[PDB]
Amino acid sequence: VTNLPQVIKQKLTPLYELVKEVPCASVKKLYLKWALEEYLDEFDPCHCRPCQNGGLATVEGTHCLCHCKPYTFGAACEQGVLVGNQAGGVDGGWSCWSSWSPCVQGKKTRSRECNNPPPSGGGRSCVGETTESTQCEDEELEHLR
Amino acid sequence: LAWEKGSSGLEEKTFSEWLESVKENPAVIDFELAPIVDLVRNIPCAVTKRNNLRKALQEYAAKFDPCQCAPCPNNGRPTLSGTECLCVCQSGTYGENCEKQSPDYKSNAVDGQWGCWSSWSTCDATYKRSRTRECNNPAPQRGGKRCEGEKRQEEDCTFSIMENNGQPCINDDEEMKEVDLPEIEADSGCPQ
Amino acid sequence: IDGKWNCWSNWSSCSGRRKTRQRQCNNPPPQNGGSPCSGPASETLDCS
Amino acid sequence: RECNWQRCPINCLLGDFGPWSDCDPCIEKQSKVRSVLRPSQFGGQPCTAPLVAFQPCIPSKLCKIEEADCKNKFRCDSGRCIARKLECNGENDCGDNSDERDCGRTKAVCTRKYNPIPSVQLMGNGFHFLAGEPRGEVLDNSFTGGICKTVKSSRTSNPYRVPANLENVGFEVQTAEDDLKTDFYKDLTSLGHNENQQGSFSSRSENINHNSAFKQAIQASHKKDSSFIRIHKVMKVLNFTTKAKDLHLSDVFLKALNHLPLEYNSALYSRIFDDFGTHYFTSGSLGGVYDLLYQFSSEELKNSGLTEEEAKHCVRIET
Amino acid sequence: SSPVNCQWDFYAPWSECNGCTKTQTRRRSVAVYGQYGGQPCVGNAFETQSCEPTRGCPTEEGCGERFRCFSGQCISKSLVCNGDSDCDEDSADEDRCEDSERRPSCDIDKPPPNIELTGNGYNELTGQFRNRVINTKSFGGQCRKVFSGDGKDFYRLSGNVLSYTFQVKINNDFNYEFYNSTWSYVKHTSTEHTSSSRKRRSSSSSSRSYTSHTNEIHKGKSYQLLVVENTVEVAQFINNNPEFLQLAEPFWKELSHLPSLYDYSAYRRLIDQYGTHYLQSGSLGGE
Amino acid sequence: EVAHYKLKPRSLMLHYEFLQRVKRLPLEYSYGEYRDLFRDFGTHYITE
Ligand SMILES: *[C@@H]1O[C@H](CO)[C@@H](O)[C@H](O)[C@H]1NC(C)=O
Ligand SMILES: *[C@@H]1O[C@H](CO)[C@@H](O)[C@H](O)[C@@H]1O
Ligand SMILES: *[C@@H]1O[C@H](CO)[C@@H](O)[C@H](O)[C@@H]1O
Repeated sequence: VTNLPQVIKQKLTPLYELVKEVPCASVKKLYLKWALEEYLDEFDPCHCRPCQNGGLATVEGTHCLCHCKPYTFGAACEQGVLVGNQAGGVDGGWSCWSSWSPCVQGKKTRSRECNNPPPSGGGRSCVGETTESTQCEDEELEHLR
Repeated sequence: LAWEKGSSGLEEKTFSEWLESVKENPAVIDFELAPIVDLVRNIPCAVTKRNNLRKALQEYAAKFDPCQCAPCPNNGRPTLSGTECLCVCQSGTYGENCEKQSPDYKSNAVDGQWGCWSSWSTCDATYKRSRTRECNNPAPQRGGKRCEGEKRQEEDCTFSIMENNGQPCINDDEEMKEVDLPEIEADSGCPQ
Repeated sequence: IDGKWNCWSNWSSCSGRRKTRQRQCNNPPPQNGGSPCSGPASETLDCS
Repeated sequence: RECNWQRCPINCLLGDFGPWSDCDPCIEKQSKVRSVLRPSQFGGQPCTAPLVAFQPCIPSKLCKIEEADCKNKFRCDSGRCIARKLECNGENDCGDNSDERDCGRTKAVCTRKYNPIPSVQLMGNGFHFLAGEPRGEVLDNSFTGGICKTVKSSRTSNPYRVPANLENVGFEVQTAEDDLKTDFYKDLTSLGHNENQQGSFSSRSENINHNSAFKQAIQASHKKDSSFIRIHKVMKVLNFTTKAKDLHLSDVFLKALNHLPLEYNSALYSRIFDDFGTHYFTSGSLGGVYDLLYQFSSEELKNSGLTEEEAKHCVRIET
Repeated sequence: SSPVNCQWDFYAPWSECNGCTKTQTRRRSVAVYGQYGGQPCVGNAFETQSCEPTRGCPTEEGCGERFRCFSGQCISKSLVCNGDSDCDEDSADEDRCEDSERRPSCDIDKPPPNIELTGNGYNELTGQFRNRVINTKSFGGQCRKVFSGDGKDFYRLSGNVLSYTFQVKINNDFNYEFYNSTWSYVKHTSTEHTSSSRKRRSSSSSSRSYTSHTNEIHKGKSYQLLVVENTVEVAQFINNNPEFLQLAEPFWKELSHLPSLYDYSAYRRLIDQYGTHYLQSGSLGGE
Repeated sequence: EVAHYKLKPRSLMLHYEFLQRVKRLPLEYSYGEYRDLFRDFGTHYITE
């Protein structure tokens, strides 16, 4: 392995931060951002009604798949038995954002409210924030032009 | 050596072959630190970029000082990447952020560590501001121990006086030029 | 036996268009076969 | 037993974005900052909305950065002024080769191939004191200084060459924190009982008789043995001191420091700390660590049991 | 759970009209994602039609005082005939130079053994690596060398890497857990009689045994093992921030082919090839 | 899995035997000549 490695742990920067020395790069940076935000808006597992048995969903192009936990199987991870320590119940998970509210005082808002089958059987609450608020796009429209 | 299950205690054959290999590639096990910003001497505008770089370290600490982390389990030091805290664990503590213990380590309970500074208390009636911290990550309850390093700071209430207008370029060697040679002087004219 | 369809019907008319598939000989149930499927047993799209 | 021992997930929160800072000429950008209201920890949602923003922007002053004349030191093609002694050095002290590219016969290159001190570039990395991990390559710890000074690790070892950033290095073998802790708990139980009973009774001519009896024996056990062994050894094969003055900074560090704007910017000067780290090792134990915890549990249970019972009931009648 | 077949949304309102292609693309985003063995959305996530644009195609621009490669990337004139390949793919900096003008750039050509993976892109949501984003090997006419204390070799580093360390760590965790059980059991019963009678001569006699038995046994055993182990051979590999990363030729080509008007279909094509992020730093090692 | 290949997205340099059937395709539509290109050179090119 010292003579043929792989990447093992990673710290990340968003891809859009790289765009440099191409035509319109200034604009392309923001557009690759909004496109990444919209890519994430397609890809975020929130679209998938959650896998059972602690499996994590992912988006295939226009479709959902499950990273099941070991020796529990099938498309929803319903069949078989888990291995290792188990907490019981069902830990909570989000459905996708309600689309951003129109701007007030330079800021949007959006809300997600754990609307998939709720944290149950003593399982932990959904990991995240119910609401976000973000500054509006008008500085691109005025400034980059 | 890492593969050895350990039921025997140390197998000196493996431990010695490893230890000989440690001579061939070490890792930093303990260390004594000086701040990055003391180093720099080559760069144009060294002194200016240095001043700004101390100043950024102060702001960086104000933003990313892991004092802001929730109390570390089992007396680990809190440490912050920028976007997540993780706890640095004590010998006999493990898990992602020190949540669990070896059966011997449970005996300690010493528990002496800080939470963040308050913001500055404004000038102390000799024009010095100050701030304090309160030993208030999970407290020295069952056992007893002091959190380390002075509880309070005093810092002169310094602020700006003049119109900002950018910054000047400064380099370490230059300023002691009380004398330097007469220039090429192509605008011929006359000296004094 | 593992299932696969016949060739799909080419299209229906424009203004919403459909393709359809069957397994009449192919099907799993004779001698207690496996999965019948790998995709959509019927398919439809916009004309443009 | 425990479950969900790992503590409740703090999800990150960041403030509202500040102003777009005074627009930096030489970078041709303006930076919008935001601060942390609570970090993520125990596995909460990260600060996934990215923590800083830069907008392309029109300058509003000239750039005031100087060029280095550097008093007869040798300006390499990437702009480092190396020591004048190293002109036509041999080896390559610029990294760029500018020191040697066109020359007559060089100054004396060393009498042999020599390897550097083991792991020596770690002594030239930075450390992020807030995050407990390395960052940067702050010093080029493959810089040779144009000289052939050497240290011997063992009679069996090859000789090693000292990079000019180090004031001293010692090879040793040590154990400098040494810890073995062990526990045993052993428990055995042995239980048993055994028994018997008997009896009989008695009472036209007519007569009646009875008998009964019983036996039992049982033995049982539980045993536990559970044992623990934690060994922590800190071993210190190298120890070092980095110089007090004139350290050779890495190419990739010396690049970033020059690039920084002369006017302040919080995000730009802050990335130096994500990139290069906060502090560097002035001295330290380039050592090894072994940490070992071996926990064992064993538990056992047993039974044996036996029983019998009997009864008899008889009568005679006659005339 | 019930199989979910996908559903298309109604189309988006086309796009800003593309100045180079003279076309417009409309998105067809997803109303319901297919799940639980149900179908993906049949057909195309976009469609495109001709359109006369008020938008210009952006021109594309070269290098001025800097040298230019065949791709259109720009490189310093101090890197022409440096004898490394400074142009990422096409090495126009190495075309037809004289052996009298050529010079050594460094003693060796070998990198750390998979430095390439450090410059890959990263798709956070599939979890996978994505294709070559940072040029991992812009040597930059420099002889930044390291002796690796592992695999026992000298290597060359690029000015794109902030730090290549050569620390080793190996961290191992084992859990082994075991059960075994066994039982045996026996039951017996018997119920019995006799009678004899004589009268005068005549007589009769009888006897019985009902008798019964039962046994059972069970055994059960399970053994479960986990090992997780990590190896490292460089532990912070740090890529620089975007001010000093130099990009891969085909990724930088895609950044030039990106439309500068907001076609969502066009910007997906970069994100699918190169991911959501680049690896800013990491451990290169093994698992 | 001890190599990973990715082909460039475009600006490609073609193998001359393919290039010569492509220069021999009609601009008129008649499926048979186009069918032989897929027979000789495949339906899709390998990109990753
Ligand atoms: C390093 O540790 C050794 C023991 O190996 C000691 O003799 C030496 O003085 C220490 N070096 C310094 C000066 O830190
Ligand atoms: C007929 O139509 C589709 C085209 O989308 C084919 O892929 C499939 O064979 C179906 O039966
Ligand atoms: C798609 O169609 C919408 C209709 O609202 C237009 O507004 C847009 O310009 C695009 O052509």
